[PDB]
Amino acid sequence: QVQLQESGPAVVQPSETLSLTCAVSGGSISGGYGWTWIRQAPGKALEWIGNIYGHSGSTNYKSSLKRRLTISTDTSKNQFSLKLTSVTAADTAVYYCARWSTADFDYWGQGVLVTVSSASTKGPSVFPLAPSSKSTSGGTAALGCLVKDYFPEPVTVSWNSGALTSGVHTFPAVLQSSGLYSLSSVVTVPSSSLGTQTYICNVNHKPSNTKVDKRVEPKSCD
Amino acid sequence: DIVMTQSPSSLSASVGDTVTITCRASQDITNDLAWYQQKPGKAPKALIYYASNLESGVPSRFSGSGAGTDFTLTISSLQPEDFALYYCQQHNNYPLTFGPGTKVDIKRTVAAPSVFIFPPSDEQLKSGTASVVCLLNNFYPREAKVQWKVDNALQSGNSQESVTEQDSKDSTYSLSSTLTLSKADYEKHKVYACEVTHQGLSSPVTKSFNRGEC
Repeated sequence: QVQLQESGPAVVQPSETLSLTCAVSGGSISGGYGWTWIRQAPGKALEWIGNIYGHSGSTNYKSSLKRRLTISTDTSKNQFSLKLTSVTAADTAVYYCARWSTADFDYWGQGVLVTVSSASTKGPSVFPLAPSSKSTSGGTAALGCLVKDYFPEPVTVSWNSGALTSGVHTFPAVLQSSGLYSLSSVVTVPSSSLGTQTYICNVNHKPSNTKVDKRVEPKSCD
Repeated sequence: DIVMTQSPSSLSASVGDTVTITCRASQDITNDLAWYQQKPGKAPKALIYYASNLESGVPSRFSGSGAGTDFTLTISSLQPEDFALYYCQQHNNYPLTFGPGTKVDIKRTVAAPSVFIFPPSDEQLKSGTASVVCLLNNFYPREAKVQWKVDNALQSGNSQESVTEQDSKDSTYSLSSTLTLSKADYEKHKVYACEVTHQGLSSPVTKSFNRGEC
């Protein structure tokens, strides 16, 4: 049946042009359907970018993007495509191609993540999140590691070479305004174990071939 | 542009329940309203069109209704694969617009967050930036608000948040909030505080530290 597949680059430098193509099979790109680009930015609702209609060639655009956007079809490859110029950090998102047919989007691509960043490959700095002396009063201590300023995804975090799994929460990474990623990994343990057990986070970032082990030391006032 | 809103932001459900979620349009859109389901890492899938028509290949336990400005999606006899995000979408007029989404949750009893605050580490402070971190651990439901206050001045635009998926073994969420300042600005203030609003708290709770006091 009808299948859509996005392709395009994963990283676009700020102010460069983002280019994507959707290859359509099981149906002609010249059919009377609305070939549509939609995107979803981190933690945001789906946003309709625009469309081109296969048979008439009519293009509908989001007003704020109209000076930067061109949508088109290629009948020799049965494709449609998206070009968006002068790209900024607001343009980082998962991009979907989709087919509008009368009353819903009945076929969708898989999505392709596009990230706007001028960063090169870089391993993280790893900073301890030690429990404050005060914070241990209730009998549970929260400790962790802040893994900051790396690119691209992903990093892996384990605790004590994987012997510590209970109570571990590793948060999804967020892209900072700098174009570099940052995440935190935390674990709660008993307060009484802060003087006996050693707590080390092991961070691996394969794209930069970096392995960091960070000992997380309890704070002491006296 | 037509603004779509959705209610609730998340809905607590158990397998076998019948649940209803709500969509509202800022103008009369008659019946040009569709509903979609999205699961983590996957593209959205159409469920309902023309407010009430079941899309092909979609289980009949999905139904919908409404005309004009208010619309409902109902799931009867909820199945495990139905815990997901749900979006409405108007097509009455260009600027096709979607709602913010409703997440259907695994129901559990309310759990207030445990709040912890971390000053920047010594090593980072040597680097030249400062990250203050506020952790909200093991709470439910998902809606939580974190505000940063530096010497009782409410911060804005210099923090980012991150939330886990619903925990597989106890059904809770956790959230980190990271306040980023330059070193020079961080060293101009004393009291760093995050304030947490959540349904399981009678009143917003504050966790703070004073710079240079252990």
